Amino acid sequence: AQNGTMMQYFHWYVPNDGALWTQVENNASALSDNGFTALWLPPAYKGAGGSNDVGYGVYDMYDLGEFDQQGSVRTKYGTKDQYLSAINTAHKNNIQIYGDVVFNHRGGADGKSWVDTKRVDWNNRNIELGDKWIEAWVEFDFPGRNDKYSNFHWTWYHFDGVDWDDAGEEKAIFKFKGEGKAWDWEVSSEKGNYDYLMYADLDMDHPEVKQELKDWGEWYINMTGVDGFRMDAVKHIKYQYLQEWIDHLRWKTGKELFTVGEYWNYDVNQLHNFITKTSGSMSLFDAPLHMNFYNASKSGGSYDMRQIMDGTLMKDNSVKAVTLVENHDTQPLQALESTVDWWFKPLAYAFILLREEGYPSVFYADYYGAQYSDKGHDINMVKVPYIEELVTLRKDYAYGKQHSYLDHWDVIGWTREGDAKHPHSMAVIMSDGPGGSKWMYTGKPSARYVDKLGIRTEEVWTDANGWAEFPVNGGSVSVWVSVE
Ligand SMILES: [Ca+2]
Ligand SMILES: [Ca+2]
Ligand SMILES: [Ca+2]
Ligand code: NA
Repeated sequence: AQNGTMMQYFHWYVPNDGALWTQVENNASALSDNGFTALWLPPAYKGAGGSNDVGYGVYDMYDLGEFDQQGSVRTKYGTKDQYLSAINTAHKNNIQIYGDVVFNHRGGADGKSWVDTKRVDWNNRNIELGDKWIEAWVEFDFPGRNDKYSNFHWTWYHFDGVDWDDAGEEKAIFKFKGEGKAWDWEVSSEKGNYDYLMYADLDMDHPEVKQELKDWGEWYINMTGVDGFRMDAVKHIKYQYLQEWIDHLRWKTGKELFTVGEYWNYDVNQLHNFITKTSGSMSLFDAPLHMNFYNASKSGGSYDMRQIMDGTLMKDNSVKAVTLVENHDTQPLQALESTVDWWFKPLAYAFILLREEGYPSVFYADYYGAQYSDKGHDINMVKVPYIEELVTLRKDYAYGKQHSYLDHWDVIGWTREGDAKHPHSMAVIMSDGPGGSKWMYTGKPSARYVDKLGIRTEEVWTDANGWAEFPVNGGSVSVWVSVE
């Protein structure tokens, strides 16, 4: 019935105070009222960085902040009990939970082992540079967990490679040798073969790894009650195994288990290839759309708004698109920083929230604002104007057939006819440059429209044929709504 709306409920620089799960539980009610129906939460298990780990330095995925490992019992975000209680409170408020799943690598090993390896080139991992015996951090036993839930132990042959030799003290990519040992395929062919990223790289061709990740996945579903998954770093993970894994869990549990992968590349054709090679078993974040928004926001009005959707999953395959404006990899001070200019974000959010295409995601730092410091640089991410109102507008009014007018280089818009449970009409209009107006068809005859954002104060009426001329301020967005 209701439009689905997800939120990335974290960012990179959340404080290390063990409070995020408590904050989920305390805000679930308010978030549901706004219109959020699902939260993507950060990796909930213990990382190599201890409580400082954002979660991607994954060490023990069976330790949800329950065991004394890597310097604390809790994770960055709280304890295991707080996690389960937050998920339960989300469910009572009609909010689903997508858990972040980090399968590419493991870090923070309990011990090192001598491994016979081939050094490979950083920029082409198929170029071999010489054999070397190394000491690799690849023994994972989780002694603080004492075999609760699982006695599985990771050793060298579960991994394809590392980037650190502890004996010779050399940083280089060392590919493990052995019968059947190779970089996995298919993965991104960037850098020749992009299987290797960081820490100890999982060998997705090893039978014991393939089974262990399935075992953990069923345990995690039954332990936590999560409703689906956000898959980390999928361009570095054997595509066929990712499909194998989610296919298995959907079959074993009978649950829908909505899944979205992070394939972070701005050429949509690499994302299309991933979706083809995984048989459409998961959505992907619309990374190319973020870069369209970034470019438009830095263009001073000169961006061709007719093309704001071009080369995106939102356009090419919208039922596999999780749309977004910003995330923890693009926010300020991160390696892949490309932060959308603040002035444009109300437009970008109105675009992903009020268009019929795709499954929109709101960024925590955009919804709440965020202040932080790193490397001596102080960052102030200001809450996006109208962000709560736009989420409400999606919840209550953006329904029914859509008529699109991406037909001018500044002024674009679209209309939504409404449906039976939501019998209101809407016309969205925005401009990245000077203001203007556009004739658009809503299909609602002789009806009164007002700007639910309160920027334009006049009334707009359709004629007897459902057509009206809607106005918009420069560098702005208006959301015209004719309630029933
Ligand atoms: Ca392999
Ligand atoms: Ca990999
Ligand atoms: Ca323009
Ligand atoms: Na691998």
